[PDB]
Amino acid sequence: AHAFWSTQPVPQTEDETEKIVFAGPMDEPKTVADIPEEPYPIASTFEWWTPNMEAADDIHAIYELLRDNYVEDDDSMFRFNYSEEFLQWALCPPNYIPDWHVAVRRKADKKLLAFIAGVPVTLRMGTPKYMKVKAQEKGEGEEAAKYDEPRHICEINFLCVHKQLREKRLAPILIKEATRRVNRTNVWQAVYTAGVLLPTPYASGQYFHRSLNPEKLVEIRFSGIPAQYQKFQNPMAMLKRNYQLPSAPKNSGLREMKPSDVPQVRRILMNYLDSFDVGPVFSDAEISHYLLPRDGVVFTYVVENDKKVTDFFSFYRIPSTVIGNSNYNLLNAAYVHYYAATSIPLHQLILDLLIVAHSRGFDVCNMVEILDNRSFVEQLKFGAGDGHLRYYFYNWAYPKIKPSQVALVML
Ligand SMILES: CCCCCCCCCCCCCC(=O)SCCNC(=O)CCNC(=O)[C@H](O)C(C)(C)COP(=O)(O)OP(=O)(O)OC[C@H]1O[C@@H](n2cnc3c(N)ncnc32)[C@H](O)[C@@H]1OP(=O)(O)O
Ligand SMILES: CNCc1cccc(CN2CCOCC2)c1
Repeated sequence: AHAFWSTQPVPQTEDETEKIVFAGPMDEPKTVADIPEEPYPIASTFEWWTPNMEAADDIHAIYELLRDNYVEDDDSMFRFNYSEEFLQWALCPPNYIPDWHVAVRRKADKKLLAFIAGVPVTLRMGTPKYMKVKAQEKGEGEEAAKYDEPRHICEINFLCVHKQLREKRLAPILIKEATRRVNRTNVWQAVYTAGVLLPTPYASGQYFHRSLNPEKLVEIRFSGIPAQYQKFQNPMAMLKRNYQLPSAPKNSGLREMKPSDVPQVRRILMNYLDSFDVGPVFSDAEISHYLLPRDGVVFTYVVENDKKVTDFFSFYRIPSTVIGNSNYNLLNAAYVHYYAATSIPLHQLILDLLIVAHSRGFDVCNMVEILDNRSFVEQLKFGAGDGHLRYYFYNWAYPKIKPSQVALVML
């Protein structure tokens, strides 16, 4: 039973989702004028706050809330520690709407108690390929194609309630207020991801991890040692040897991305992403924002051949607080971001990603099995993790799809 989610325009069960054959909205059609102009009511001791996510001090406030209260693993060994610079990057893409960043503060002392963020994204979210085939068979192709045009929607992230305020039904109030503010800007769908199972995902993928600093990963109990290593006189020396990487990239003409690369990177990325059922559409400004290198935040390299960009990869940094081990403060993780290969096999491109991340002091490389991430798991010694990432839409019926049909990376 879901006292809140049962009231929302989402499919309610897996059985319902199994029956969906066309992409389209769930809710009654509404207009901006129908939506309350006033913020959703909240208790008198609380106030709504719209942070300025280009004021250093407001970013710092959000940073502290998330550092102390955001997502942990299931054993509460690690907690995400997104940096202030990362938050500015993630929250302020081109044409972001400041009003979509929603906070709750205690009115008396302005202590930040809760947060949710929305940013604009242009998303292809029309009926998936396998369902369009069925629609053709049945003479229903017009209906199946109705919502094929890329849609300007909201991407929700960073929902967080302070630990001291948990289980008090604040999350539904945050979600309702974010929904109101987005609806007041004539936007009616959202996309979001979560580790937890909610009604009702359109896709779900396992996490994968590639050890870069295995001695540290084992120390902090991120990683275990296969029982088979006990056949060796020295399990750990063998483990280090297993995960060893070259000191320098192998692809000649790999270099960091620069601003003049933007249009070529846009073209090769967009050509690649268009093959997936669900995926973002990026302008030059959005390619520049999401992919140009930013120290400590995002790292992007291109393969240039004959003065042409033919391949690229990107990764972003999210460290996590190591909660229970006093020997290390942080786990330094690199996450596979967008990429495109046209000249070399993907495993050869992504090896250089691992090389660069290792050289820069990263402990592990993480990803979900979206895109063609499965195509280099075995060659590059990624192992499946405990975690999954579930993909959701708000106010959008969508047939179930494999995670290898999803091309949207979520930070
Ligand atoms: C058109 C525009 C639309 C815009 C909005 C689109 C929708 C966006 C939706 C948000 C996408 C976020 C994407 C991310 O950021 S995923 C990351 C979520 N954040 C964390 O996990 C951080 C650590 N945890 C917390 O801060 C709290 O435990 C949270 C805030 C998660 C819940 O707070 P609390 O534990 O104090 O509980 P409550 O009593 O206040 O509320 C209980 C209700 O909340 C439902 N719940 C629990 N977890 C989630 C979850 N991750 N997404 C959606 N709903 C969730 C739960 O089923 C229950 O509803 P119901 O079962 O009774 O029905
Ligand atoms: C994509 N945005 C970050 C994210 C948010 C919520 C949940 C997750 C995935 N969890 C992490 C903890 O270990 C279990 C899996 C990731």
